[PDB]
Amino acid sequence: AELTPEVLTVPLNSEGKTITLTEKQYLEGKRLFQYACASCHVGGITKTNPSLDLRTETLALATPPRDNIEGLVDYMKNPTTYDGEQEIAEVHPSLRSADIFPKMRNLTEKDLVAIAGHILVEPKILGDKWGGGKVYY
Amino acid sequence: RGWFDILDDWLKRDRFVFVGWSGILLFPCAYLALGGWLTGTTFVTSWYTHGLASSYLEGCNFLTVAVSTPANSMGHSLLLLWGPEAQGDFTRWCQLGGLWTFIALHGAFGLIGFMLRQFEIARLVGVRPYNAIAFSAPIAVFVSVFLIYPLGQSSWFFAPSFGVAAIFRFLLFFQGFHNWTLNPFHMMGVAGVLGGALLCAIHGATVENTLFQDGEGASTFRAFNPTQAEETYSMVTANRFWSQIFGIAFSNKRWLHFFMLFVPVTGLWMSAIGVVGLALNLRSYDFISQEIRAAEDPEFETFYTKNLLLNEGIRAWMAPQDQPHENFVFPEEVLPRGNAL
Amino acid sequence: ANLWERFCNWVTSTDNRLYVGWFGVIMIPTLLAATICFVIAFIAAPPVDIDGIREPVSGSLLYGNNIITGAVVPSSNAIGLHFYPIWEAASLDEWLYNGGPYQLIIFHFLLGASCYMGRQWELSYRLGMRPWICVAYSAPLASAFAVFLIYPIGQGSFSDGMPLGISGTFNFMIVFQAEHNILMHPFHQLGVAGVFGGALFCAMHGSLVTSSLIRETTETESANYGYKFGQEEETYNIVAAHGYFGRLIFQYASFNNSRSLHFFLAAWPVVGVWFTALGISTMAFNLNGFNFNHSVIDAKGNVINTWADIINRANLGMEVMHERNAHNFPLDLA
Amino acid sequence: GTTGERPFSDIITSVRYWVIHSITIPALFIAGWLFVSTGLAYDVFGTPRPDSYYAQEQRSIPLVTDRFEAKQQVETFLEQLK
Amino acid sequence: ATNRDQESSGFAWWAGNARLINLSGKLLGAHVAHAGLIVFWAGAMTLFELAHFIPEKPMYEQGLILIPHIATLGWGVGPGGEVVDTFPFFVVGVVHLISSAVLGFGGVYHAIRGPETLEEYSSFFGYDWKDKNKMTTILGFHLIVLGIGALLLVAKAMFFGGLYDTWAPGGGDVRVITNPTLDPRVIFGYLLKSPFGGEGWIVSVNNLEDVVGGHIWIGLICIAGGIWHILTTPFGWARRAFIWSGEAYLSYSLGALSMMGFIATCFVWFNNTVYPSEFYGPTGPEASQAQAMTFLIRDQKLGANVGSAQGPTGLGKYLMRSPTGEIIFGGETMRFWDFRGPWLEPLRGPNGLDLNKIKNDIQPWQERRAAEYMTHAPLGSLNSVGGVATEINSVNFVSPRSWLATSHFVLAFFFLVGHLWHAGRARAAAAGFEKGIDRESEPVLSMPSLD
Amino acid sequence: SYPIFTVRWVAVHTLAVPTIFFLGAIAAMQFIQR
Ligand code: CLA
Ligand code: CLA
Ligand code: CLA
Ligand code: CLA
Ligand code: HEC
Ligand SMILES: CC1=C(/C=C/C(C)=C/C=C/C(C)=C/C=C/C=C(C)/C=C/C=C(C)/C=C/C2=C(C)CCCC2(C)C)C(C)(C)CCC1
Ligand SMILES: CC1=C(/C=C/C(C)=C/C=C/C(C)=C/C=C/C=C(C)/C=C/C=C(C)/C=C/C2=C(C)CCCC2(C)C)C(C)(C)CCC1
Ligand SMILES: [Cl-]
Ligand SMILES: [Cl-]
Ligand SMILES: [Fe+2]
Repeated sequence: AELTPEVLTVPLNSEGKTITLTEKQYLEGKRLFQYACASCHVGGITKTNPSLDLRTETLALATPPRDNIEGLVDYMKNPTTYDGEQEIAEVHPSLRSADIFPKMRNLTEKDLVAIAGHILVEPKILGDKWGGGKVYY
Repeated sequence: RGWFDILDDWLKRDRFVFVGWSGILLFPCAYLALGGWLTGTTFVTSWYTHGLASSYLEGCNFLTVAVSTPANSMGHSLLLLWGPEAQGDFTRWCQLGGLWTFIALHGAFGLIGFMLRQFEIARLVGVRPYNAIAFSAPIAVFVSVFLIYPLGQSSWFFAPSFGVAAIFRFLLFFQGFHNWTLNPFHMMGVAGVLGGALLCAIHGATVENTLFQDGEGASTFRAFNPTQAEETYSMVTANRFWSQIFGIAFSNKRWLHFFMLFVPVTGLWMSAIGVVGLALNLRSYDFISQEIRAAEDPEFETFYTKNLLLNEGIRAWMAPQDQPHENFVFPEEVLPRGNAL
Repeated sequence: ANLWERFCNWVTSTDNRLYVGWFGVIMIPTLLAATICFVIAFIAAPPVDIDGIREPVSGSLLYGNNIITGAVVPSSNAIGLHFYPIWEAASLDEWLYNGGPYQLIIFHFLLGASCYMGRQWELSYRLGMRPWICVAYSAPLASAFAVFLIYPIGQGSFSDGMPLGISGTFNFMIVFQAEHNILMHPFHQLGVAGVFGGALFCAMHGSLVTSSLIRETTETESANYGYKFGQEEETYNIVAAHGYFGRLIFQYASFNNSRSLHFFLAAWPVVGVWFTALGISTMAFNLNGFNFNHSVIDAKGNVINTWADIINRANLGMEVMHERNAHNFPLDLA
Repeated sequence: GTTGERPFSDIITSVRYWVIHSITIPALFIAGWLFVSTGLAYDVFGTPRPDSYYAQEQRSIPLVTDRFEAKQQVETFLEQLK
Repeated sequence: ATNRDQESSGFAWWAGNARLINLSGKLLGAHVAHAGLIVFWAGAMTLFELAHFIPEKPMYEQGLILIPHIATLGWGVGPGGEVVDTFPFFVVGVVHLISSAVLGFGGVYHAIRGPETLEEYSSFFGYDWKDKNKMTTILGFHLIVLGIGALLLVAKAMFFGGLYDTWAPGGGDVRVITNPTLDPRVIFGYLLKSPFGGEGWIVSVNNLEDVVGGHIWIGLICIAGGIWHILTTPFGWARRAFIWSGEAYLSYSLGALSMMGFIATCFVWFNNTVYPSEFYGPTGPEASQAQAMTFLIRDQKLGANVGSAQGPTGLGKYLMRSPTGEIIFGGETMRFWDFRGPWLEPLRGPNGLDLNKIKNDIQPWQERRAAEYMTHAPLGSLNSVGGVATEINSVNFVSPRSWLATSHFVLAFFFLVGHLWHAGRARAAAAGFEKGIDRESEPVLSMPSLD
Repeated sequence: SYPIFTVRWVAVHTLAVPTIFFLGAIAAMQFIQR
């Protein structure tokens, strides 16, 4: 097996449009994901709230849908609870709260897209492992 | 002066590396055991037998490389290169695990050769062969662990694989499955190994700290002449020191050094016997009286019951990956787990 | 001579069957208290709530243990690192429930064993010996300090100190592997070389000196009767022993200096046990063994398991089952 | 004493030695480097390259499950990578 | 050869520095040159850290142990521990490194070129180890230098910008100390506190007032003792009590440094005042408490009543009592209830944690800090994989409290071994059997049999 | 009057020449990217 543009093609928006990533972006998103997100989201679980993982099936059922690049980029700017009812920038890192989460200050729009691509590509690679927790280590 | 006697003179020639008759067995087998481990840890996978990477070539480091055992479906086959499994194909031999039998079998005969080398050199110098006799314990350990143990089990798959963390896995398997810490034969082995290390450390330090002053320098090492007739330290002062510190002491130099042979040698032999038992799954796993009470009395808890729960966790959490030929499918909901973790 | 000087001469006297000394003045009462408390508690002590969760563990013989399963149970997790002498309890019954004997035993013992070490220096000064035997004892003493004191300090509770029992010790070792991967720690690997090599060299030295005993006895009597206590000459031939062993390997891998040989015997296991004690002591602060979990991945990104990942599956089984009622929250952070 | 060979200190310090071994040592090294760099080590020993562990959409390992049909199984696995 | 060989000095090469024992000039050079290596390392390592430093990540995610020491002193940091200006770190680094070159110059000069011994070049700098008066006088000088040093820390705190105060209201800030504690009942009460849980001996000091105060006491104590030892010579009882040799003095210092290394180990592991968690990451206890807080907050947000939730054992799932009744976090973290920290104390009332404050007064910054400290607990692997031993690779983190505590326990233990070694050897040498038993007068042979 | 070729010679070279060959192979492996 290898990293193909087929694996590297993820939903761009909720309207079924897609976008194809390069190898460089995928590894960039993994590098940046470790830098800013992995302390809580290692392997796709959420250490401070294990009830919510980063599985595509889970992101799909978030309000608004989060299983595409645009929805994931929007979450990284203005995060919400799972039903969309509350904004949580005060306790979840985002561009909107880059003052209190300083790791978010040096992130450009290009970086957030690479991060989302990683989140969306990785379960196509690891399968159940992504977001499964220690059962699948 | 036949050709036999002329060959004998050249073998027993006094050189930098002594050869002897025993060398004909020893040097080829030891070199190929050694060479086979180095070859297999450097270049050879375990993907088809185990589902694992195991070489530097694949990206493993010193602690994770291994010559892994062959697949369970090979049973106890000798896995000869010219045998019916590989049928001459060197590449297939490597993929099917033939290097494990290659290393195990050549190493077995290399150990035989090393012991004969001890007998051979002992006889030509004219000393008693107590060093050969002591080497029986490593041989007993190697034979019971790598040969007898898997011969009692379903295949070579379950013998140790030749690697650092592959051996650590073996340790934990033996805990989870055989409850080997509870076995009195292993406990005797532990006492002999820890007691041998103790005797090594206490004898060395006693000699170093009861030396006579035989030179004027601060480095006491230069004050020993291997032709001198006299004891280099004081046995009488060593004796009194331990008598008043610990209550008893050695008084006989010969008994002291025989005791240092005896203790670790007997330890390794005792642990060998317990492994022979584990070849048959003849474990000391349980105490029946404890299980009868524990089963009836939900408030009864000891460290023995606590350890079995740990063993049960090891078995279920490691078996699917550890024995892939079994196709264990354990759903989340049947994995034993405490609260929260 | 006044009474105080007479007393000092008796204390430091080299004519006592057992040397007392100034270290002995502390060592004797502290070891006696520890020993007497341990014997009574191992036979008779009631169950102890080690994990502070009102779930007592039976450790004593009278409460259904045998030699192999019996233990003096570590003190309650609710106590943590707090000092729990008898006089802090409302009753002996409360002190027993909460694991009081464990603190009493290990504090007196560590004090007495430290003075044991000191007492070894002292007598060697009175006899005119070189002083470094006590340095070799520092390796086992350091190891005892690691399991009973340092490791509880890092983790914040004497309830994670090593139990005083045969099965309790194995529990400690398993739980330790799950939480620190001690097998993958080079300081433990160094301890293993220390004691394997120690046992190896113990057997080597015993077998080589025994191989070269000088003929001093007939075939009926024991060869041990060839040595007479305090004789001036040696009873074996190190030249012959060197000659055998030099040829067994090669000439320069073999010692011919008795002093250099014996210092090697002392240095090897002591250094290795120093390291393994230092390993327990640094894992007390959660600097754990090498983590190669998912360290090899293929061109696509699939995890290619190694033997390290197999060890992790066993570790995960120990982790999730140990102290199965004591965790409410998903990470076991101490 | 001496068993009659030339002492080791004598050799490694001699000029003739390093004249011979300024070539052999680096040549063997480079030979070893080329054994891997050419990809030849993979085909001798049958070790997977990073792209030939799995097929593109398979998560099962090619475990050999038959004693006497074993060499035949590995060949079948190797041809489902292409 | 002027020593420099085993024949004339009686020491082998592997104990070659023992040749310098009675060569005061050559010994001076070793000490000054080695001092140069210490100042060199402090220099180069600060520059290394600065070169690698990214101000947007916490210090403790970056493997830094020296820049946190400079920030604690009030340089380079503003409110919350945020890095305002890195220039002071550069200055600290460059100045040490330049100094090491004049130290290194002086050491290499004294060891090679200068006089082998000093006793004929000047009776002031020369000395015999056995001169009880000269020995105490050098001690006295160095005591005075130490007490000055302690007073420098005071001057920074009181007159030259203040210190970083993690307890300062509003999340921590640099702050001038204007009322140091001088009451000896407090300053020395610390010394009489038990080292066990809930007391912590001197490791429990939790406010900068006590810290600055203690250094006024120590600074004046050292200056007094320095003068005392310059004008005095040891009394009779002290002379009969010690061994007076170069090696004994070394062994007393090895003992001292061992004890101090053990204390340091425990300071960095437990104390979050002079080792602010803003810079060093949370303490073990702190991380474990932060996890209980985190899930208390989450569940309470969902509608759980955290005060009445009974856990599986019958103890409270979120809250329980300590053995003396205080309300504390439940679960395994019950062992850590002695923890005190700026992010947690506002929820504390007279009986411990306050349910009313828990239900109503938890701010988002406390939820932020608790989540941050819980996911930066000081666990991790030797190859710097963060988390418990069973975690997968991903997070490249080991807490600096881990690095600092482990390295200094290892150092402290080896110096205890050194103390025993040189103390035993100094005793034996001064009695004259350090080289072995004398065959002609073996003492045991003149003693009665034990039995 | 020392020989150049001895049993000793054969012994040191049976080990040393594969050793260096293996070191070069392993060095090269450090540059394989997945
Ligand atoms: C580096 C620091 C240092 C060192 C190495 C010394 C070393 C010495 N001092 Mg000096 N001293 C110092 C700093 C130092 N001093 C300072 C700062 C002061 C000012 C307070 C003094 C005041 C001082 C006095 C007043 C005297 C000495 C004396 C001595 C000598 C005897 C040592 C002795 O008996 O130890 C101590 C060993 C003992 C057995 C004494 C009992 C100590 C007990 C067991 C320890 C517990 C009590 C402790 C002192 C305080 C409690 C601490 C607790 C709260 C934790 C020795 C050369 C004596 C001397 O000969 O004078 C010329 C003497 O009379 N010193
Ligand atoms: C001391 C030397 C020695 C020994 C004991 C072994 C032993 C072994 N090797 Mg190893 N091997 C050696 C040297 C040695 N090897 C060398 C130098 C090489 C390099 C080429 C190899 C390469 C090698 C490979 C590649 C393989 C082995 C394998 C084996 C095993 C199977 C052997 C077998 O069936 O032989 C069968 C042959 C005999 C038993 C010889 C029979 C002796 C004669 C013909 C009997 C007839 C005598 C006659 C009737 C009367 C004579 C009397 C006299 C007066 C003339 C066994 C463990 C196999 C293995 O490990 O499988 C996993 C394997 O695949 N070896
Ligand atoms: C940092 C540690 C340290 C220090 C400061 C010293 C210092 C000293 N040693 Mg020790 N030593 C050490 C470690 C150290 N040693 C270790 C680890 C070992 C074991 C291998 C020894 C073994 C040893 C022995 C066996 C002996 C000494 C001796 C000496 C003294 C004289 C050395 C001499 O003749 O140099 C002569 C060497 C040279 C002239 C070569 C060059 C040396 C210079 C200093 C190089 C420095 C270069 C450096 C880059 C500085 C340039 C920068 C510039 C700006 C200054 C000197 C005080 C000797 C002694 O006691 O004499 C009485 C002696 O016999 N030492
Ligand atoms: C503790 C360190 C120490 C000690 C005890 C000595 C002692 C000695 N040296 Mg050495 N030396 C040192 C460090 C040291 N030196 C350093 C660092 C250097 C490099 C700059 C030198 C370079 C050196 C040379 C080149 C020579 C000496 C000589 C001498 C002798 C006479 C010096 C004199 O009369 O000055 C008297 C005192 C003064 C003139 C006062 C100046 C001292 C400074 C400016 C005071 C500042 C102290 C400072 C504030 C403390 C903090 C510093 C640091 C902790 C941050 C004497 C044996 C001479 C000798 O033996 O003749 C052959 C000689 O030629 N030394
Ligand atoms: C700990 C402080 C966290 C950090 C660092 C990151 N995330 Fe997070 N995330 C965290 C929590 C506690 C939650 C649940 C929030 C809630 O109450 O609803 C989340 C949730 C998400 C989600 C939603 C997933 C879903 O199933 O709908 C996403 C997409 C997400 N987080 C992404 C994300 C990214 C990209 C991060 C790095 C920039 C990151 N998180 C860091 C906790 C924490
Ligand atoms: C005696 C002896 C010894 C020792 C010695 C010593 C120890 C020394 C030291 C020395 C030293 C101690 C040195 C030092 C030096 C220093 C230097 C030389 C520095 C310089 C600096 C600089 C030049 C800088 C620069 C810069 C800047 C300014 C800025 C930034 C950048 C940079 C960094 C570049 C030995 C052992 C060897 C041997 C024997 C004898
Ligand atoms: C700064 C500070 C502080 C303070 C401090 C202090 C004030 C200190 C003090 C200290 C001290 C005050 C110390 C002391 C010490 C002591 C010691 C350490 C001792 C020792 C001893 C010895 C060593 C002895 C011995 C002996 C004997 C016993 C017998 C005889 C012999 C001899 C002599 C040997 C505080 C904490 C508040 C806070 C923070 C900061
Ligand atoms: Cl448990
Ligand atoms: Cl918990
Ligand atoms: Fe001996």
